[PDB]
Amino acid sequence: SIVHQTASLGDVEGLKAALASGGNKDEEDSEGRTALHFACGYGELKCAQVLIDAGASVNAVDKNKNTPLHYAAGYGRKECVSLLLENGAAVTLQNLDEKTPIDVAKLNSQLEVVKLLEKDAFL
Amino acid sequence: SIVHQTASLGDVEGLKAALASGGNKDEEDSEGRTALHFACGYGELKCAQVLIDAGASVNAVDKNKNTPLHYAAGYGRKECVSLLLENGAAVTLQNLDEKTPIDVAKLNSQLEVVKLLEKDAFL
Repeated sequence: SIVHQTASLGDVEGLKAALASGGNKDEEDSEGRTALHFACGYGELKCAQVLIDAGASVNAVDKNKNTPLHYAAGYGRKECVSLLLENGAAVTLQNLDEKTPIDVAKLNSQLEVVKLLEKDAFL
Repeated sequence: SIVHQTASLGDVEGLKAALASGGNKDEEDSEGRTALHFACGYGELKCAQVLIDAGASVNAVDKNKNTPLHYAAGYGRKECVSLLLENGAAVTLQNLDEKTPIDVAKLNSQLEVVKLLEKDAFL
């Protein structure tokens, strides 16, 4: 998917182009991943902002019920976590193993992301 | 702390006893939490009323700069949010991640608390 490809590579202009030509912002991979999942996991803030502006679901879940916030948390993408937080992402959402994004942060040793979410997440 | 313990468990009579024997209503934990933080987070309205009556700071901030209203909001304790509101709690107060209690409500999917604060919070 070209929307997934450009978002994954941080190709903002390409992503903007794909969405312009009618690319589907919430199109999902075979694993249930959306372009916002990749942008947030790879730390592509600009692309994530584009997707969010275009209307992409900030709380989209993949086949493991992981949201873009799980992706940013587990890969330690602090700027992306912050973006998700100011666009009302659900921080208490659990994946299939009953883990919230702050849990995934901890498990992946992303302690700076844990320190941020500790301020906002009430579990 | 016995004032924290009783408040946390909803032990009104015990809390009243602790404050009677000179327990410190605004004593804080190692995390900067007061007994009112626990009462509000656990939804212990009676205990919260006791603390407030005894003079406890309705706007006390913990180490993450979260107030009792952040605690009631994030855990969806509507009755406690209402109590805080009629005792002049500051609804625009931001924590260390620049989030007000209505922001924390939203992030924690406490939509009924969001609907209440929408009526009073001007941001």
